[PDB]
Amino acid sequence: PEDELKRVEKLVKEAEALLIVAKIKGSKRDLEKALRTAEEAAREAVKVLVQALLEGDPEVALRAVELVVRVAELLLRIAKESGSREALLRALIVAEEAAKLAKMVLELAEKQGDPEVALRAVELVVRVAELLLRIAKESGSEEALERALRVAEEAARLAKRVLELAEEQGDPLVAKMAVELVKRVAELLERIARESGSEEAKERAERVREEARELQERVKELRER
Amino acid sequence: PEDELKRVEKLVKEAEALLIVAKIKGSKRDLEKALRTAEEAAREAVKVLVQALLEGDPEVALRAVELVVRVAELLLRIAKESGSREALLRALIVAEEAAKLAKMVLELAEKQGDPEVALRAVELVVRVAELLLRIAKESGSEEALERALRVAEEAARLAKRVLELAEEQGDPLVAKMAVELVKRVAELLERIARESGSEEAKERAERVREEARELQERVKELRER
Amino acid sequence: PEDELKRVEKLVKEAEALLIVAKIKGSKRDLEKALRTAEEAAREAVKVLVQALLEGDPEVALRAVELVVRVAELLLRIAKESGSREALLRALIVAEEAAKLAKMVLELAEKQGDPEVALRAVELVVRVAELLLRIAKESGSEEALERALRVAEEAARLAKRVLELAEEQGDPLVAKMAVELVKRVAELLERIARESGSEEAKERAERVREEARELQERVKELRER
Amino acid sequence: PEDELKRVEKLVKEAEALLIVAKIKGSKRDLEKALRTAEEAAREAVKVLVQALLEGDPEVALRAVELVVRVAELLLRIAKESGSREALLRALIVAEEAAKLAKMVLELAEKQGDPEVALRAVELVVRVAELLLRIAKESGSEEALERALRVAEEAARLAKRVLELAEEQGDPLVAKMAVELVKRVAELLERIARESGSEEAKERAERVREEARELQERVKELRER
Amino acid sequence: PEDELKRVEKLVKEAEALLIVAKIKGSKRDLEKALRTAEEAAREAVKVLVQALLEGDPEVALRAVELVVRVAELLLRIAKESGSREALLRALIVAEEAAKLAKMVLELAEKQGDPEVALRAVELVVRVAELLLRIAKESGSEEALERALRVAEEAARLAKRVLELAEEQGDPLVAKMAVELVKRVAELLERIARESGSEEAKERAERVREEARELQERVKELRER
Amino acid sequence: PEDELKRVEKLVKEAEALLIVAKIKGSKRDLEKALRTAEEAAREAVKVLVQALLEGDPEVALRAVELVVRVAELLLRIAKESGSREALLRALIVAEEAAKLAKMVLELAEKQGDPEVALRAVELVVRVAELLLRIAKESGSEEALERALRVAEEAARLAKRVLELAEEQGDPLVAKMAVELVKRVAELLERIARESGSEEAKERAERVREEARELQERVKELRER
Amino acid sequence: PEDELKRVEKLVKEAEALLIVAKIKGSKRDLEKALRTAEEAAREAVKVLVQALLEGDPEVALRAVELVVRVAELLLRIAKESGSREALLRALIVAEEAAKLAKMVLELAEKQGDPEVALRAVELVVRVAELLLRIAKESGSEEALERALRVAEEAARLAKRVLELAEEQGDPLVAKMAVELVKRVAELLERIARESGSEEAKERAERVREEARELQERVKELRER
Amino acid sequence: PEDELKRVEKLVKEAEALLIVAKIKGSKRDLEKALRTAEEAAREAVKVLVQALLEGDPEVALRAVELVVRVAELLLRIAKESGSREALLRALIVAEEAAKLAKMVLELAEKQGDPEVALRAVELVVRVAELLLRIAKESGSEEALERALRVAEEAARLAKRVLELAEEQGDPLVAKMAVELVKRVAELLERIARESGSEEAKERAERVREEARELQERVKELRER
Amino acid sequence: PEDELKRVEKLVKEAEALLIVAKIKGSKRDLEKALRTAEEAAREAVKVLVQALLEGDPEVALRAVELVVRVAELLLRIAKESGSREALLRALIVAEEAAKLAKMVLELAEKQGDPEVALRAVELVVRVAELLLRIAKESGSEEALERALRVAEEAARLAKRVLELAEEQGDPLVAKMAVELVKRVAELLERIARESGSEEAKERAERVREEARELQERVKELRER
Repeated sequence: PEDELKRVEKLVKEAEALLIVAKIKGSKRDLEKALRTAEEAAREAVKVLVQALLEGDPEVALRAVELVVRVAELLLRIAKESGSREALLRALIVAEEAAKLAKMVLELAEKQGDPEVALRAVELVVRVAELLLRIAKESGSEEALERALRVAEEAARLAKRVLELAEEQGDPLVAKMAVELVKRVAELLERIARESGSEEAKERAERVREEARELQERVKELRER
Repeated sequence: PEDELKRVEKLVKEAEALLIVAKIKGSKRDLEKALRTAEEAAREAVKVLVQALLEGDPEVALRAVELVVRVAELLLRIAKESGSREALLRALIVAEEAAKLAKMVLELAEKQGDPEVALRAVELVVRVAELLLRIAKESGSEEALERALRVAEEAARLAKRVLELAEEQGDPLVAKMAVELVKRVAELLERIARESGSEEAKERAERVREEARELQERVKELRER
Repeated sequence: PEDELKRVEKLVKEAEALLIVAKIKGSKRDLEKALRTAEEAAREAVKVLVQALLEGDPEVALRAVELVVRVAELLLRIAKESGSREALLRALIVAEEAAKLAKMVLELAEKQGDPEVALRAVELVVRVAELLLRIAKESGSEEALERALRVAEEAARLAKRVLELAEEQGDPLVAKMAVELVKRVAELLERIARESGSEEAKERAERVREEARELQERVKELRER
Repeated sequence: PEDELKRVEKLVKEAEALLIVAKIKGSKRDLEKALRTAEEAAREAVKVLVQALLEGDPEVALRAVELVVRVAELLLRIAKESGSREALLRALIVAEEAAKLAKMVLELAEKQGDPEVALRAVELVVRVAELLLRIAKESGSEEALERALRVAEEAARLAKRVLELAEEQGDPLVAKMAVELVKRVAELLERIARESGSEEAKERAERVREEARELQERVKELRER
Repeated sequence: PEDELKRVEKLVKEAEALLIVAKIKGSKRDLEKALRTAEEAAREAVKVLVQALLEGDPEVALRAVELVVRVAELLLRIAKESGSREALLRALIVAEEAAKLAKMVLELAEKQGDPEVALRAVELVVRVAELLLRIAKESGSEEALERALRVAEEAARLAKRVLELAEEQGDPLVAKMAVELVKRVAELLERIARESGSEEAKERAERVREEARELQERVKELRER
Repeated sequence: PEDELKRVEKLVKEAEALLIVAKIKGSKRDLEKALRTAEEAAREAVKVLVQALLEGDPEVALRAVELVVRVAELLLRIAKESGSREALLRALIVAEEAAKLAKMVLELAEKQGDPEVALRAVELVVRVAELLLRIAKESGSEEALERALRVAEEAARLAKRVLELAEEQGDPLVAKMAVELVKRVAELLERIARESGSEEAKERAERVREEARELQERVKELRER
Repeated sequence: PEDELKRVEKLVKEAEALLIVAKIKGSKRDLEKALRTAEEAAREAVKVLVQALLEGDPEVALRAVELVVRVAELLLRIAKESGSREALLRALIVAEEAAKLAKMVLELAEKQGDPEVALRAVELVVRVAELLLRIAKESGSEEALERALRVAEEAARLAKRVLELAEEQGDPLVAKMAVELVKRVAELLERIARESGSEEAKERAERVREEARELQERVKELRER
Repeated sequence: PEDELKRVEKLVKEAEALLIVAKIKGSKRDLEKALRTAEEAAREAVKVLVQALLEGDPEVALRAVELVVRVAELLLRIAKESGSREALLRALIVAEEAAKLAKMVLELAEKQGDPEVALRAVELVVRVAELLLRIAKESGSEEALERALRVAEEAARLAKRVLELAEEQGDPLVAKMAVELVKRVAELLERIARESGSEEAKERAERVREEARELQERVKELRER
Repeated sequence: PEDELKRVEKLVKEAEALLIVAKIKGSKRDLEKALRTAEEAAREAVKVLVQALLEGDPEVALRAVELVVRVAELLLRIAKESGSREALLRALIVAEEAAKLAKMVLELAEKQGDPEVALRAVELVVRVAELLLRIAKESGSEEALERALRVAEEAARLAKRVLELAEEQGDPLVAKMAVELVKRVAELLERIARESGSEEAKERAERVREEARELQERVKELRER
């Protein structure tokens, strides 16, 4: 609930402080206390979401996954400072964690039938795929790009899955609000080909642009009553 | 209540700011924060109205739907800026939302018997049908005009329904104040034929001008005691 | 109370402004904001009076009904400008409203026994019957004259009712101050026969001039102790 | 107690509101909610008094019967509005109820020996006999005058009964304060002969004026020590 | 205490208002609300004093009896207006009440030993005996003069009783301040012989002038150490 | 404290006003309100001092006793006007009161060791002994002269007692400032022999002039280090 | 604890009040209530200390014995007023009581090893020996001087005992802070020879001045490491 | 915020005062109070910035770093006075501190995307590199020049980093406004070769003039749409 | 915390007052209340610091030790007045106390790694060694000089210990800011040889000037990367 998230926002908020004083003072006692403090917020947030996925409260769930992403952003701002690989390699866990959790909220909407609550989740997954870029381009790491393609296709499979609800409930507009989402995916996967030059990026990006074109005026077939 | 609406007016008021600074600076970080901030106000307003439709407080309800319309006006001023289709296609949801809600207040007046409170609602629905024009003529979109005809006839069916209360309570003047409303509807539907040239607009506009003439000095039959 | 009326005088005062700028500029955005702003003052004034009819504060009540009449005068100055029938037909509601409310203050004086406070009310009702003339002669409407006769006889029934208090409390002079009021009524109803030529006006005006003559030196019978 | 009466004053206070808005709006949904709301206060007040007649707290009892009379005044202001006979005929029940209850407080004072608390009760009974006049003269009903004579003699029997306490306790002045009460009764019963011309009114009024004269300087016989 | 007396001064202060408006307007609804409002202050004042006689707070007691006398003065200004005998005969109760209470404070000083607080009480009793004159000479009533002699001797018995404390505590001056009080009593009782010509007044006035002379330089016998 | 004394100076200041208007108008309603108003200030001043003797604030105490003396001067200006013995005999109480209180401040200085604050007190006691003369010579009373000798020796015992502090603290000059005080006492007691011719005045005045000579260059024995 | 001492300071503070009003008014009802109220504080203070000697809280103990001494000072200010021997002879009990208790705190410090807390106690015992002088010189009593010598040597035995802790803990300065204490004792015992001329005072004072000289640079032998 | 900076400007403003009076009077008590007072402002300013880097308020951050530089200027004006090395060596800490902090604001702009707010920061870093010259040329110290090269290249790395935002947001002019900044850097590093003759200055200055020439009409490639 | 220090600054601030009035008036009641009041502040300050050494709040600790030094300065200004040895010998305890406490804050910085917070502590210890001079030169005492050498070497051992942190964290400048501190120590110990002529002062001062020279450009070895 609300008061349980305020503890997590506090733990997060108590960690940028330990970071900036560590950027000022150069101390490493504090990063080691910021990192270990951010990991708490990434572990105290799942304790919230897991209570809220049992109840039918997804509006609280999304306000927890939105925190877990702010921890992965945070844990990236540490690795740039320290240059370590034990903090950077923690953010790819919290980032996979917040993608494997956004899917778990989408599942909660399919039974409840809440496309506006299912679509907010897929945006969070795209914040993650757009985050792992910033980890991969900054660090130059390769194990992130392997995941950003994983997480990105893990969303294009869901925009299709969100569209199966709009078409089911006769809400033609969230479909449009989801078809245009796949455009924001296909634009992303192309960015994984431009930087990190290869063929799987261009290929997988090309598989999705057809899965965009698969989501044609098919959607327009519904509002003709 | 009052303090709960001030939070929504705040959220709205905190979004034109993010828009004008985004029109000045050209930033897209802020539209993405304005859009996502306007959607909150469109979701925090229903949380108000839904509390107020349970109570017998329609005077507060209309002060919430009047906010939800100001969000649809807002979300149109973003699409003109960005040129996106995920913001424009959000305003047609908030606009349908504020029509499907104004009807829900009219229902609350039929049991309470408040024609002055039922007639203010139908004006809000006409602000919506007059809004979707500005979306359809500006954008050139077609899925709005399909709705503006839907929402407009969804009001002419209610002006008749408001007249069934005046005639029931012996208030001959709100009937007049509603008969002349259908004239403001029929003038609107004609505008959907002038622009967006077709026959359904002219036809449906012609069905209503007869339903205006159906609402003849029928109303005058009542105040003859 | 006082500070609550200053909000209503403000709302009224903020509406002549929107009118004159609309007469200068010819804009119709402003009438639609003046009308909708005057209606507030006609609805925020009843919220005052209704609080004051519960308390024994009629001196505040009359300072509210005097505002509601200034709104009906206002809403007539709009219809002359726009030529609409949805503003003119709103003033006949506020005008009936301020007559159905002045009676409600007179009732408060009968229990308190305040003929000077009961007689000020009947003057307000005569300002209304004298107002609906200006609506009927200007517009040429007929539904006002049907009401001006209604409101006018709705006062001659009360001047008699005020006289039943003076005669009860041994205040021979307010009776005189009320008997001469019926003369101001009978002069009015004659004016509804001169213009709007008919027999009900002349008839009903003639029924009251006898009800004036019924209120003979009957009043003089009291101060002979 | 105090907080239990504030609920009843609230229920009463929540009913004049429903009445004035019903006099403004002309609605009948609200009278049917005011009447049914006043009856609550007439039933929630006996729940107070009955708790207070068991305890020796008559000062609270009189503050409850004073409410039940304000409900009978209220339920008369509805019948003048609606013109119904199911509200008017409810006020004669609450009015008999508040007379059959004032006697029940007088009984509580005879054992406690509180003439100042016994005399306040008989005033409440005279407010009732003076109320049923306003029901009988306004409505023209006859079943009230049958009760006003019943309730009025039901007080003249008690002023005598109050005098039997003053004479018992050597408080010569409350006797005077009660002997002069019977004068206020005899003046009342005469009023039931003047209006509602008959002989029982004049007769019963004449039986009491002798029972006034029976209460001669008999009272003066006591303070001669 | 202080805030509890401010409620009583308020109730008193809210009653001269109802009186002057009743002298202006001639209304009798207001006297009947002033009288019934003054009686409250005479009953809410004993609720104060009785709380303060239990505690050792006579300085608050005298500030309550001083109010109860201001109510008896008030209830005399009503009888001159109305001419009633149920208000005049209420003031002789509040006046006896404030004499039977001043004695009850004097008793509280004998145990505490406070002659300056015992002597202020006897002055209040003399304000009462000097008040009942104004009731008896104005009205011409006889039942007051029977009490003014009762209350006056009820003080001369106490000035002697106050002197038994000064002589006990070796405070020779309050004795003088009390011996000269009996002179103010004997002057009073003579006034009850001058007006209301009789022998008991002259006799009882003569019994006290010897009880003044009994209180000779007896008092001077003490300060010779 | 300061704001609490301003209430007492106000009460005093509100009493000379009532006196001068009573000397102009000759009214006795006002003396009876001035006397009873001065007694308040003599009773509200002890409430100050008693709060200040508990704290170590003698500078405030002397600013209260200086008020109580101004009330005894005041209450003498009334007795000259009225010629009463109940006001004159009140001033000898306030005058004894302000002597029995100045001693109570001197006691507070002995523990604090403040000879300059102890000597100001003895001056106040001499203002009292010099005041009772003006009461005794004006009135011709004898019970004052019995007190002026009491109060005067009640100071010569204290000038000796003040000298025991100067000699204790090695402040040779306040001793001189106190030895010369006894000269102002011995001059006073002689004045009580010149007027009011007797032997106790001359005797007691002669006992003190030796107690002056006892306070020889004894004081000079100290400053020889 | 703290809130339990505030009750004792209250009881003390409620007793100077009863004293000053008794010095003003001369009443003996109040001394008999002040004395009996001070004895409470002397008995409610031991109830505190005894709870605090069981715990290891001497900082609270000294804040209780400091109260018991303020009661012995108080009970001396009564005997000067009344002149009684049952109040004076109560202060020598509270004064012995606060010496027999200060020793009981010193014992608590020897086990805890707190010389700064042991030395504050011996100061309290010297406040007692310096108090019994003021009882003996004022009253002229002899049974106090027998105790002041008892209590004074009961401290010089403890300053030696405090020095055995400083020497044990290697805190050379509290020893100095205690050696100079014995000088404040020896100066005291000499004062018991100057006044109350005898040989035991001079003798016992001379035994201690050698026990001062016994406490030579013996103390200086320690800080030579 | 604003009121928190006014405390820091006050602390600064309270330190030039202590300096000028120390230059007048020659006192060293005041430098030791000015230095220790300037260090507060350098420590109370980071407490501001650190609160403002958490919020998105860089406009306040730059108004704090601008203070910290005014303290380093101040702490240089002390070392010229005293000639000490503990004040001069404090200014190189506050100067490094205000460079390590300006970078921390630039980081805040990269996420917000505010090139005008990122470029103001790099100017502050150049005020620092231009300050350490005045420390190095005045004092002749070498440990400053080692830092001025550190801080100067720590800016040329950021002007490039600012240009990566302009090129990202399509703001071609702030790039120009940053390319010309590197010219102000390269001119500076040359000044570190002219004075303090060496090769690293000339070398590092030459590495940057090529990094200026690297920032060619590359910038002009963008505004060709 | 802050509000807990304001109580200690109050206790201190309430003691200079008692001193100046004691220098004016010459009273010894007040020194005995100032001394005993300063000792409170020296004992209420450790209660703060001890709470703050448990938390990681050294910024509050230094604001407490800075108070305890202001008490040792205060307790020296008393001994000059009284000439006592029980106040002077209390200041050497508070002065050792504030040195044994500054070390306890330095310990808190070694675990936190805060050289700027560790160096402020050693300055406080040098304020103490510079204070005991003013005690030793003024009084001429020898037991202070034994401590000033103890406290002074107790700092030169810590400046070395502070340098072990700078060298550990790569902060070359606080080392300089600490190396120059030992110069301020060696200058001090020489002052203990100039006055108080001996060889241990010159010797120990000479041991430290070599420990200054031990802290050579050793520090310069670090910033060569």
